[PDB]
Amino acid sequence: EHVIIQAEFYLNPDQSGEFMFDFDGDEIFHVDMAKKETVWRLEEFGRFASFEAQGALANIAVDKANLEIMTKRSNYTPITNVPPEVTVLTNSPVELREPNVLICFIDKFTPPVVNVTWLRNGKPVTTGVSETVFLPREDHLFRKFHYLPFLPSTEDVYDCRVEHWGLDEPLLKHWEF
Amino acid sequence: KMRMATPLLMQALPM
Amino acid sequence: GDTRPRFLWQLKFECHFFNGTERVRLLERCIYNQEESVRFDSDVGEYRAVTELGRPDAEYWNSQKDLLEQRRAAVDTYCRHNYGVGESFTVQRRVEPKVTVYPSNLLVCSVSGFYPGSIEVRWFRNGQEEKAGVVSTGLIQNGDWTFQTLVMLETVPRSGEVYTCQVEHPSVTSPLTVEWRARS
Repeated sequence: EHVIIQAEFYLNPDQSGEFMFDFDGDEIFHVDMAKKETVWRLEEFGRFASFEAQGALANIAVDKANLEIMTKRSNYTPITNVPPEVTVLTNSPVELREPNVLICFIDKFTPPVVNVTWLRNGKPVTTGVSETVFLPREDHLFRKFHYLPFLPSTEDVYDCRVEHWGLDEPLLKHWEF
Repeated sequence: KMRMATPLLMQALPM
Repeated sequence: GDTRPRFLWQLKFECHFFNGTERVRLLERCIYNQEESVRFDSDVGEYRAVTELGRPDAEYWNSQKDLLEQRRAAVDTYCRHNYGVGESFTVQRRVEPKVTVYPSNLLVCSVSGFYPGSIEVRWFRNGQEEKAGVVSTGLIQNGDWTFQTLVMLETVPRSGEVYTCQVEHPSVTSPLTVEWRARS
């Protein structure tokens, strides 16, 4: 058995929409709304396939119209916050001086908004870090990965901080060799 | 009222 | 500090595949907040309310004959189509595991970087499969189209013992093996 999901969403007030394709839990691609272009999860994919991004903008426009209709029909019933489980791990087992990747895995949450910050030695990293969009789940919650390449060393320590409206206080998640 | 969004298609690149 | 109310609408087209593209089932799901409200199941060929909130949409959408027909066609026009467009880098994807052994009282077998996720991992002490005492991490998606897993074996080893983690995965014909003996 395989499963290909076309998953779209729109969230208010944030005014964020998303459009992506899922294969067995992995993102094939999504459409960047700002840049109005298709981003493949692995650049390789783009060698075999193409997808008219403009298609997604029209779907999002409809999804948005529907959300407003539905918001009213529900009598302005808001979503209940469901806070994420956060876990930190690596691509491979880690040996000093061999380039690895830290992964911050954020799971089982809603709505699809989170502030995620990586910290090397207590200071915020924003260079080389990357992330996926919000990934779908059977229970209609979301999940998400943030990545940080690094060179393992005893000198260095790491934390992944995750903010979500369903958490009393930020989750700090530590990792060190 | 509510409208139906469209199932969208990926396409094969000429290889 | 942002406590403003949030309102969420989700639309999911699920294409389910059995035996290549032999049996295809389309499942369009509408979810408000966390509650799926209405769906179209290809097995049915019509929209059905999942909850009261979805009733107006099913009734109304069911009355649009041209669009309903288009949805019934979707198993062929949409699912089978995308299946083909993308099948050569998804279904056919194979990426071989990487195996490492090491103590954590407890032996760990790290198996990482592999795809797809269906894998077989088994321990042996001096040539006999060990099954009692084996605990595992389960399967783990890295979100980058690779999986990983840890299979632990609980034991106290007399020296001169040769434990062996063996791994089987569709990417490689011969089972991967890694040996590990303790020192005096």
